[PDB]
Amino acid sequence: PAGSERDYKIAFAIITALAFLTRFWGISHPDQVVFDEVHFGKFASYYLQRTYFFDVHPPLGKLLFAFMGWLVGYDGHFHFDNIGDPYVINKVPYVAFRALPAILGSLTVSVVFLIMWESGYSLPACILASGLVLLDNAHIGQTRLILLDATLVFAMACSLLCYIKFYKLRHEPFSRKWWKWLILTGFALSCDISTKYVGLFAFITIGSAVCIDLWDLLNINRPKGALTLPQFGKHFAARAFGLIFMPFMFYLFWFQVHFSILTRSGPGDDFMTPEFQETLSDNIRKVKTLPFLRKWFELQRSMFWHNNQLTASHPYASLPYQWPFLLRGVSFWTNSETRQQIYFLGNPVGWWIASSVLAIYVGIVLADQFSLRRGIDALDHRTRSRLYNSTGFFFLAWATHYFPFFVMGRQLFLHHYLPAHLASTLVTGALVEFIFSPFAGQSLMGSWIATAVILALVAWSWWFFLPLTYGYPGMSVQQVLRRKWLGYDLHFA
Amino acid sequence: PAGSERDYKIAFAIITALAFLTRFWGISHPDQVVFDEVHFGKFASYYLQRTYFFDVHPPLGKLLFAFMGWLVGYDGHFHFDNIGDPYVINKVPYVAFRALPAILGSLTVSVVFLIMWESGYSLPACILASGLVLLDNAHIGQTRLILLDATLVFAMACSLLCYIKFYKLRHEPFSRKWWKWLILTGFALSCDISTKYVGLFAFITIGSAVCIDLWDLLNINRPKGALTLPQFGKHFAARAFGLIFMPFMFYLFWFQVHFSILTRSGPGDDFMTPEFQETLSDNIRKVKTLPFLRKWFELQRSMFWHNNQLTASHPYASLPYQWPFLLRGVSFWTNSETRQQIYFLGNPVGWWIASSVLAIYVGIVLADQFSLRRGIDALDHRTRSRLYNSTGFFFLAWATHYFPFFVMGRQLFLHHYLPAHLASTLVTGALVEFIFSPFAGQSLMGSWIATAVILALVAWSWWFFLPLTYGYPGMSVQQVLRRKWLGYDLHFA
Ligand SMILES: CC/C(C)=C\CC/C(C)=C\CC/C(C)=C\CC/C(C)=C\CC/C(C)=C/CC[C@H](C)CCOP(=O)(O)O[C@@H]1O[C@H](CO)[C@@H](O)[C@H](O)[C@@H]1O
Ligand SMILES: CC/C(C)=C\CC/C(C)=C\CC/C(C)=C\CC/C(C)=C\CC/C(C)=C/CC[C@H](C)CCOP(=O)(O)O[C@@H]1O[C@H](CO)[C@@H](O)[C@H](O)[C@@H]1O
Ligand SMILES: CC/C(C)=C\CC/C(C)=C\CC/C(C)=C\CC/C(C)=C\CC/C(C)=C\CC/C(C)=C\CC/C(C)=C/CC[C@H](C)CCOP(=O)(O)O
Ligand SMILES: CC/C(C)=C\CC/C(C)=C\CC/C(C)=C\CC/C(C)=C\CC/C(C)=C\CC/C(C)=C\CC/C(C)=C/CC[C@H](C)CCOP(=O)(O)O
Repeated sequence: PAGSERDYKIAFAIITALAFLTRFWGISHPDQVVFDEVHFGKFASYYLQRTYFFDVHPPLGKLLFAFMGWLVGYDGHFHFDNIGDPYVINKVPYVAFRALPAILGSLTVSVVFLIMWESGYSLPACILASGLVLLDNAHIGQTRLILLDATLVFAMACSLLCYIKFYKLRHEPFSRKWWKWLILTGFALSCDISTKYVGLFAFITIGSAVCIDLWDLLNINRPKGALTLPQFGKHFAARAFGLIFMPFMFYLFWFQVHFSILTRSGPGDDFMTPEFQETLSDNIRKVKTLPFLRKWFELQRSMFWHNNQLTASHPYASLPYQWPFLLRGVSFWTNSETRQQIYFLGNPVGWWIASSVLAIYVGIVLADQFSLRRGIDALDHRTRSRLYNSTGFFFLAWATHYFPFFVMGRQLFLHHYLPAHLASTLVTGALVEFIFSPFAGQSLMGSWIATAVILALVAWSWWFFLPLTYGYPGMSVQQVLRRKWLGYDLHFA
Repeated sequence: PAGSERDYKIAFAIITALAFLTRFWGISHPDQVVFDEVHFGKFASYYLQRTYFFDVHPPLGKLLFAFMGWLVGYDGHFHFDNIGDPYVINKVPYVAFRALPAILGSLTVSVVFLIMWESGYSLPACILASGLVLLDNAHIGQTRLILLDATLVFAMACSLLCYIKFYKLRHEPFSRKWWKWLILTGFALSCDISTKYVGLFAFITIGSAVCIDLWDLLNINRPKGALTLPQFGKHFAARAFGLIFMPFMFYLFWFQVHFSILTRSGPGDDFMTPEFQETLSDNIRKVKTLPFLRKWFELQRSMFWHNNQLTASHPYASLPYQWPFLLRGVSFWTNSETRQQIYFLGNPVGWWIASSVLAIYVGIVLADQFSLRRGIDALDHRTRSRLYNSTGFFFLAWATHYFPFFVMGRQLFLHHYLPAHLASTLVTGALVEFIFSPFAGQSLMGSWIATAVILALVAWSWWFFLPLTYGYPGMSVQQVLRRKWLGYDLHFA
């Protein structure tokens, strides 16, 4: 083919259209309460009736679900109670609830394409990364239900894109665009941490990327001039204000909204001290008013303590070492009359290729450093910097979203690897531009064939496991056997 | 005072004498089976009657206990069964069993002094490190029982000393002394890993110290000449042979001894496949012979699998974050008639000072690097290199023996921090030579007063908690209250 801005735009539009198609196709088929739709639907409904409740997660995801429900006009009283009850016979708009994660997943694919486009890679690399995210069964299966992991993944991708936009403005510090993208990176990180607490890992990524930059900004002998200590102080203050203080303010604002919406007694009042019982205006009596900081501190301590002790066992808990190569998958919902399972797992071909390319990138960096120690360059200036500045950045994200799961010893599931795997899909694309590289990009035919073959193979693998992702077509017993690759408990054999 | 080789020798002799005094004083007082003397005494006895058994730990520690028992001549049939039965009314030499860990603890204090002496520090620094190890209640309490953690700590200290000896010979590579100390470092690491599997962490330390060295040996532009690739290949081959292959050979040799000693049926035969039942010569019948590698592989796989699933709950399991500052301690043995407890905990003053000095060293390194980035040296060549080569090495050991406990999520106890705390006692001494430094060592009076004050305070703290370490003097209820500093469950209040 060829390469031009028009081709970039055409590819981006097609990728976004196919993302919206795949995430929304058959979104209402399970039409029943599924693996963890129970809790989050309960909390979204409690938001709608303004009755107070208690949860261990930060509120923003359930606020988004409640906003989607409120937009339709549903208030109702169908607070979910058990896995396996029909939504349609209860006059509840579950499709409206499920449309938000689908929109966020489609926007996640678009943001992946935007990250690869903004970093400066060629069209085949952006297409490959966006297609690996597009044709992934785990991302599709997570953006299908009432689950707040899609919001987490979208916020992490948005933070990566915002920081890439901001870093390219390093030549015009303290300008309007500079401050705008700094604040936007902070806001994306704030949303990421206000969805789930594991979003803190994104703060590590953008943290590390900042620190290195600050180190580069602290060198007294650097090619781009030198900064006096007050100027570096201004830079550090700007980073701290835009990346630490604004995220905390947005987090606090989301709890302020949570407290303002909930002004009625409900299930979860007893977790608070009697003054908080007094301030809920127990209805369906006198009510007091407390300062916001006191209520926030009490709720935060209680939430941390309950997350420290209130753990419910699940048979499909996984360990971090099983994630990058898909050694085991989780099952969400199944009924025996139609022989339909919704067993949640990634795309085995895509995940294996992405992890293998992670290993190849590690080996390439090691070989380049070893050759440099001998005094051999072997890399152009442009191809070195990118491989350490852009691709390395992506490899940073993966690491910062994968390794911290070994330190945590509570229950973890495969979907916890969805953010990190996202970054894995980026380096892959970069490494296809790298090894098959002859603005110099004449005869991208090599990378074009590489990405075409890899994406066709991943597409075949996604087509193979598509029923298990959707659960619409009832599959025969021998067809269930064909999906038993690495010991997947499909329980229909 | 003054400084000279005679003063070094006098201090070393006094430190060793006091170590042997403190570790052996009242060694037979508990005169009863205690917290984990059960299992290890059982296995040492089974070694003595040559009856086969199964354990999850590598055999070397129980081989040492069985050798100590065999030296006296005891064979008997007193395989331990429950916590809290009298040794003396059963004609068993428990004092002989307990003398080995006491000897190893005294030698550990001596080896700490030797490490500080060989590295080049002044007398007050060596005295401070050796005294912090000497006046530590946790090290004393671990080298008191039939427990194989003292062997682990002694082997780690010996590996550190052996590698310091070897590295000083870097100017005469491939000589007899060079190879001798390389093999000795490998053998010390082999003993460390053949006692308990956590000894692998020492392989990290000496691993890292080697890697940096190899990096320095790989630089094509380095002050001390340049090595062609074959010469660096010879260096890497020597490191791999002395640090990887010899340790594995010694580990295999210890299993060979274990298999040769055990040629009778016993408790633990059923964990093996029927061929291994056939090779045990079931007595108290035909017996076959298997190749050693097959038996070793079967036993190793079974041991790993049982350690992966066979966990027994304990009420005093701790987490790594509680260790450096002694937030909680474990109780081993107690009887209510004499009001005697043997609650195991470190020396709070010594541990707090050691951890605080770890933090101070981190801050000092950070400040030095930050000042260097501005282009300010602020450190002499001699004082820089030491702080990064010797003291840093010690800080490496601590890290490599502490952080890997967060990755592991099984049950961990406070004694697991005994190796790492050892390295913490080294940096402390170094930092007392560092900050109070005016061969230039005129007027060490500052460091002399510093170490005198710190060691007097630690000695008072050790005297305060000495009954809880020994359990000989029955303490009153109000005296139990005085030891309730950071919430220690003494259960005699
Ligand atoms: C086990 C260890 C292993 C295997 C791997 C370790 C991980 C590794 C390798 C690295 C860790 C991560 C690293 C190093 C950095 C992450 C954070 C950083 C530094 C940045 C954040 C990412 C981020 C937005 C990077 C921005 C990159 C954008 C696309 C650059 C825009 O083009 P741009 O003009 O600057 O290119 C060049 O600009 C030069 C100007 O000077 C010029 O000279 C050249 O001609 C050329 O124009
Ligand atoms: C969060 C991060 C923080 C806070 C800390 C990070 C950890 C840090 C700071 C460091 C990590 C560990 C490091 C850097 C190294 C560990 C392993 C290494 C390199 C060695 C193993 C330890 C080890 C046996 C070191 C041996 C040191 C012996 C005592 C040196 C003997 O005296 P010697 O003549 O060589 O001194 C000088 O020899 C020069 C010759 O050139 C000469 O010029 C000088 O005049 C002067 O005679
Ligand atoms: C001086 C700075 C330097 C050197 C350089 C500049 C660095 C820079 C400019 C930016 C990044 C700075 C860095 C490295 C960190 C900053 C983030 C931080 C510590 C705070 C800011 C984040 C916030 C706005 C709110 C944090 C919420 C609070 C209050 C607590 C959370 C507790 C968490 C998150 C517990 C994680 C486990 C979780 C329980 C598992 C369950 O999991 P789940 O809920 O999913 O089931
Ligand atoms: C190429 C090399 C480079 C780059 C540079 C040169 C590096 C160099 C020269 C030296 C060091 C090399 C390094 C970094 C590692 C080498 C060690 C290694 C992996 C093997 C050698 C060690 C052996 C002789 C035997 C190992 C026993 C075996 C077979 C398995 C054990 C399993 C372990 C240990 C499981 C740890 C958890 C434990 C279960 C907790 C329970 O705990 P507990 O039992 O206490 O209750």
